[PDB]
Amino acid sequence: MSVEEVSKKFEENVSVDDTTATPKTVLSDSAHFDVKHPLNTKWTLWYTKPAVDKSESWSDLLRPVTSFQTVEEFWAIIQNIPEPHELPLKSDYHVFRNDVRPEWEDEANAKGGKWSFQLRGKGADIDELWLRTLLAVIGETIDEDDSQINGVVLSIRKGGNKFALWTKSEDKEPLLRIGGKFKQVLKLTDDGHLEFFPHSSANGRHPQPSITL
Ligand SMILES: C[n+]1cn([C@@H]2O[C@H](COP(=O)(O)OP(=O)(O)O)[C@@H](O)[C@H]2O)c2nc(N)[nH]c(=O)c21
Repeated sequence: MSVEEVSKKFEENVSVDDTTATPKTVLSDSAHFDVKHPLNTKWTLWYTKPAVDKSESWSDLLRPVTSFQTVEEFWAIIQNIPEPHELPLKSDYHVFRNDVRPEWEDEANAKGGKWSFQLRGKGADIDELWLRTLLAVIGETIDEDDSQINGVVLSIRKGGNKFALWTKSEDKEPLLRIGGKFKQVLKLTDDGHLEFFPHSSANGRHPQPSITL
């Protein structure tokens, strides 16, 4: 049947009196201190190889997979080093979960924006350094980025690599600042080429995005 005592314990007023609940905790556990593979966030791994969506479906190509809180897995997609000008270009990798993670169609819905960077000059080893910065930004206890952002993405094209950074809402202010740096990490210079667009682009780009080098 349904039976419940009648005592109730309402006596935990500690708004500004420090957490006196020292000996009384719900879970005194905090491993953390990893940085050896497992970071501290959840991020799925959806990468797109083909592009037959023309007749198939952008969702029929994109392969959603590896969803962990470490770096070994993400490093795996890089282990193939197909991004640094090693694959059939037109590539598109995506990993995230912090605040959103539905897809470029809603990852912007996350309430952040989509920073892209179209590279032309070939370096043969640029997608490895820019990735270590994206895959690490997810968490890697880096702070100052794995919390204000929501997810990242990567995509190559005919002689035109293109990466994507999906913020969670940090505001374009800190983006025009980050994008600027992330724009150089690509090791470019021909014209600081790059693209700045808020979710408003993946859902009705009525207003203006940000810029496009
Ligand atoms: C990431 N993403 C890409 N596409 C489509 O895939 C096409 C890619 O064409 P593109 O802009 O030349 O990039 P790519 O060929 O290197 O991928 C675009 O026209 C997009 O509309 C997508 N379409 C949907 N619905 N959702 C997504 O998340 C998504």
